[PDB]
This record gives sequence, C-alpha cells and structure tokens, in this order.
Amino acid sequence: TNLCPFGEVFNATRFASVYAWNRKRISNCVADYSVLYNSASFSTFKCYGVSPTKLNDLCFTNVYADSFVIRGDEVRQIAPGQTGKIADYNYKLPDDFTGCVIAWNSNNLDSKVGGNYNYLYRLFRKSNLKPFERDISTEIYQAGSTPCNGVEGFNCYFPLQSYGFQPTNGVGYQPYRVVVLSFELLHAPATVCGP
Amino acid sequence: QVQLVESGGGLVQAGGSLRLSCSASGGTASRSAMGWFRQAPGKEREFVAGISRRNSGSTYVADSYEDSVKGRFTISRDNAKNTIYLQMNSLKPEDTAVYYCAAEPTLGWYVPRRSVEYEYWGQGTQVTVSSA
Ligand SMILES: *[C@@H]1O[C@H](CO[C@@H]2O[C@@H](C)[C@@H](O)[C@@H](O)[C@@H]2O)[C@@H](O[C@@H]2O[C@H](CO)[C@@H](O)[C@H](O)[C@H]2NC(C)=O)[C@H](O)[C@H]1NC(C)=O
Repeated sequence: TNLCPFGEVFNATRFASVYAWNRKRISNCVADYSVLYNSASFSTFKCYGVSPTKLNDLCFTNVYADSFVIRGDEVRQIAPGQTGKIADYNYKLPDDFTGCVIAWNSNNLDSKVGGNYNYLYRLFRKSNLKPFERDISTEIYQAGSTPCNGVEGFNCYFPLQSYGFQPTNGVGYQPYRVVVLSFELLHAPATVCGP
Repeated sequence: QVQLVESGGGLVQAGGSLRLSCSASGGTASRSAMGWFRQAPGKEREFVAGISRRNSGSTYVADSYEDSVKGRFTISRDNAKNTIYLQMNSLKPEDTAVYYCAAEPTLGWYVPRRSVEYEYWGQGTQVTVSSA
C-alpha cells in the first residue's frame, strides 16, 4: 500500500558527486511514475527496454535509483555504450540496461557566485569502470613513466577535479542533477508495481 | 558439431531498424532448420522466427514467425553459405532482449518452435531499444 520513496531521491537537498554516486534500492512499494513523466521539469527522460508511458503497468522485483551531478554536456554519457570521462571513469551503464535516465538543470541550486567546488569528478583511471562499479579512491594518478611517490607533480595528477559551477556558465557547463532508474525483473515475486 | 555465431546487435531508437546475422560452422547445418529466439531479462527463451533446412531438388522454403513480430521481422537464409539473417523493422522498447541463433537437425520442411526442440545455440547478441 505504501508509496515508493521517489521523493527522497528526486527532491533530496544534496546530491552526490558523480565519482561517489549514490544508490538507493526500492522494493515492496507502489510506484506512481506518473508524477515523473507528466512533469515538465526534466530536460532528459530517455528510457531503455521500457516505454515511459506504460511504467505504471509494469512490475519489477527491485527498482534502483542512482543520483549524482554532472554538467550539461555530459548527460549524454549516461547511456549504454557511451565513452568518455564520465562513462569510463565515473558512472557506467551496462549494455543490457533496462531503465530510464532523468536529468534536469540545477544551476539555481548547485552553482554559487564565485563557484561551487563541492561537486567533483574523476578525470583519470588506470582502466574503465565495470557497469555500476564505483571508485571513491583518491590516489595520485601516474600519467607518465616516472613514479609519483604519492605526490602531485609532472605527469602526476590528483585524480579528482572540481566542476566549478558558476551561475554565468554556458548551459553546457551548468550543473545537472541526474537520477538513473534501473528496473530489475527476475524469476522472483515482483515487489514494485503501479497503482 | 554445429557452431553458431550471432552478430549485429546494438542500441537503436524506437521505430528504427536492425539486421542480425548468424553463421553456422559445420556440415550438419545444411540439414538443420534454423531460427531466432530472444530472452528478455527475467523471462524464459521464446521463439521469434524459424526457417526450414536445405532440401535437394526444391527451392521451396518454409518459415514460421512469432505473431507479435510478423511483418516487422523477416528471417532469411543464405544460399550455400548456411547463414541466416533477421531483418528487424519498427522496433519497440519491448523488443529489447538477448537474441539467440539456433539450429536443429530435422527432416523435410519442418520448422520447430520450442527452445527445447533446438539442439544447437549461439551465445546471443544484445538488442536494446530506447524511447524518448
Ligand atoms: C518533488 O517536489 C515537487 C515540488 O514539491 C512541492 O514543494 C515542496 C517544497 C513540497 O511542499 C511538496 O509537497 C510540493 O508538492 C513535486 O511536484 C509537485 O507534485 C505534486 C503532486 O504530483 C503536484 O500537485 C504539485 O503541483 C507539484 N509541484 C510542482 C512545482 O511541480 C514532485 O512531485 C516531487 N517529486 C517526487 C518524485 O515526489
């Protein structure tokens, strides 16, 4: 009977940095996705393996809500088969992804005069993330042939870079809050259905 | 005896098109019906399309289709290459699945339809359909 806590996710005060993205698993609840697809606030609402209109008719074992902040140019990387700093080093979707990617401009919330430097992204990594893998380490990245000894220097970089969100940034460089919904269907009793 | 290798999967927008190929290694393939199955997440393997074996002295070809893909999907078999194709038009989000190629030795123009009625299977190719 109880409704799914989608409000806790979409309307959370603070969102996670993309390198340390947040995940909430949702189960044993009634999901009304109509609040989502009807609203005009989202600038991205692309689904994979499901039609957005029929979401209230489907039943799943679990629904996963991953949320973080990236800049506008990088929302596109939140899709299966994508490549780039975000898709390779921060948040990676699987090829068999079933779910929806939802994003909206958050410049009024996540930028500040002088810059918001709380939102970080990983810029280097020795190898690509696996699907839904998370890397929160902070070791100096060795971009050259010479060891870094744990300190920054020539070809030796701090792995996390700040976004520096200023309200006057071009819309491509403005903060976007992203919620990725993953619909898990198993040979098991469904626990998240529509009304 | 029969090795099946699919290819041609990928991501595509609702309404778009896709063409899957499956090549069969082995002489047993020529006397085998061949077909396509698909498996969505959390579901059993289900029939998509099938095509009859090569029969000497005739050009007649029997096929069979799952009703929900009639007209949108077409199965075809290459002459003397033992490769089958699945032309996939007007794709819907609900077409998302792993698509498997299958082969089954049989007699005459029979096209089997259950997954337990095909012996040989490929590894699968992923098809994902998006919708704005
Ligand atoms: C996220 O919140 C919006 C807006 O929340 C409103 O303001 C808050 C401070 C609080 O007072 C909420 O209770 C308010 O509703 C939600 O959008 C509202 O949704 C309701 C129900 O669909 C609708 O009647 C209102 O008109 C909507 N308001 C606006 C401005 O669109 C939204 O539903 C919340 N998201 C989720 C996933 O729950």
